[PDB]
Amino acid sequence: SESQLKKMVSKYKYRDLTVRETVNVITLYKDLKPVLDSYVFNDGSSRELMNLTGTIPVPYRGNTYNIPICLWLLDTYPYNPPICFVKPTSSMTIKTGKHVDANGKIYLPYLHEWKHPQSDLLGLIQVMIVVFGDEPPVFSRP
Amino acid sequence: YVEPTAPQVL
Repeated sequence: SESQLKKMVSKYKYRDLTVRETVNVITLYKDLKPVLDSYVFNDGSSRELMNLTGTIPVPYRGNTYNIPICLWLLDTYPYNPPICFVKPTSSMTIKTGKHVDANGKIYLPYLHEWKHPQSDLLGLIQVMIVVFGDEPPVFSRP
Repeated sequence: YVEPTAPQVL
């Protein structure tokens, strides 16, 4: 709902933008949920940031998988890219690669060259579904 | 509710 969301991002720099993009991706991707949770920065501090967490559908060789991810929105959003992770369940393992480290953090050209209004969440997820579709970031263990 | 899934390790 537009109301509950507006309250979550109370302490955001650009709330009107952040919510409208948020509403759009949650609509299109029914299984991504907005959530508050403390993020720990490189310095050691903890701000309470919104986290679009859930799964996205990703075709991989004839089969569609629900790849689990985390999209951390900084409070300066949309003028900085989200901080993106894959969130492997305990039965999955992270496939390390060019776009993924062992902590599950995602690295993409789209994130690097992020620029508002040129870039937004919907665009990022579109790209993700392509990158993971070619090279899955997570695999299920035997 | 959807369960997360990933391709099986071969």
